[PDB]
Amino acid sequence: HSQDLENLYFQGSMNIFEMLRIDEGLRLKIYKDTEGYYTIGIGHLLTKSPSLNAAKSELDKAIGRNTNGVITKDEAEKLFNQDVDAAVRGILRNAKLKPVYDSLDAVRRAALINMVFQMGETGVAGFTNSLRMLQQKRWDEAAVNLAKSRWYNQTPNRTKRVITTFRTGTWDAYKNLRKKLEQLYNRYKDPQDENKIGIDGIQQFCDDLALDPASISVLIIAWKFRAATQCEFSKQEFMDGMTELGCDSIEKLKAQIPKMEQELKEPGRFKDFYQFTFNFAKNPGQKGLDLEMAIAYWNLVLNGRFKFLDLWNKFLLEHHSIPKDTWNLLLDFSTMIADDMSNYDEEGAWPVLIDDFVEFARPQIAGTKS
Ligand SMILES: Cc1ccc([C@H]2c3c(C)nn(-c4ccccc4)c3NC(=O)[C@H]2NC(=O)c2cccc(C)c2)cc1
Repeated sequence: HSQDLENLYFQGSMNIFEMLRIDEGLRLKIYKDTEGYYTIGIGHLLTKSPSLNAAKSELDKAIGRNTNGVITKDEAEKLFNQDVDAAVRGILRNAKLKPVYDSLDAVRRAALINMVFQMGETGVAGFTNSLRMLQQKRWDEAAVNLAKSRWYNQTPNRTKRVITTFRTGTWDAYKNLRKKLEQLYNRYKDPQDENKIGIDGIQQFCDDLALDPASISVLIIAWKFRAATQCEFSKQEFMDGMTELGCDSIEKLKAQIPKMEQELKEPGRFKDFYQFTFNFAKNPGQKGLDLEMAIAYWNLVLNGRFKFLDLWNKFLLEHHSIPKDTWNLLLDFSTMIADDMSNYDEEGAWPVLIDDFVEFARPQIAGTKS
């Protein structure tokens, strides 16, 4: 098959795909990008359709099998390589980019393609003076000039690596990044399971970030790392998260935490975080969340947000598992409910648990009015 990666085995193992895996990151399951559009792989837009089945249909045509929204890294590379071919075709019919592209060695061409993936042809073509420097092989001067750009300010760590690639014509920046992340991961990894960071590594991670392990900030990090389950941090999660956060160091991750916290001031992002917490907290082997665990995470994530949290605890501690829908709807309840619960709609198909809670809160609500 034309797309078989075996056709690239004559190349180096470092390539544009591995470069963008580092710089942009790789998603092997369909997800919604920034504009809400179904995407997979390295930034491969599947469709602007709101229909996930439409996205899966586009993915199956592109991959050539029934994927059900999940692909392998190799399949993602094949998708990416098609996108690279298209980007190269575009470069080559761009009067402003073709001269420099033709002039560049293969590694520096990858750096230019990286730029085109990030900012598009018109964006890259705006770098007239730096592109001339590159075309003249004035590498250090190009590097200096590119670093003065807004590009650098937007994505300093990626941009630094791309610039280094222009400067050196080598993959050093990517080798160095990979090694940095490997060596940081190795600081935290479970001595008995190379594939995860365990409790002790998470403790060390928190210590290195000067975070109380029981703080919401730690759960916020897990959320940004799309961690699957509490008390584990898989190698994939760690690497993917550091990539997506643009961090290759603990200092950089530390500087990112307030930005993740700031993201939560958006109710839509807080809802995402809130819903994330359910699957994260739940035992993988279980379909629902143990009430005791639910209470613990509710108190972490809803304290200060859910005005009846204290009554909710009292209610639940008198109760003798929580399904995802009930977890989710508690936030909806929290958002709509009047300070005295007078606007509860019993016919709103709330969980029975919430119906019962509204009934339970009656003595307290009556006492307060008294
Ligand atoms: C040292 C350490 C701190 C926190 C935890 C969990 C945990 C546990 C076991 N109770 N727990 C909690 C529950 C309610 C209130 C307060 C804390 C939490 N709060 C979460 O962030 C938990 N976070 C993770 O596992 C986890 C996974 C992947 C990446 C990252 C960065 C974290 C375990 C170990």
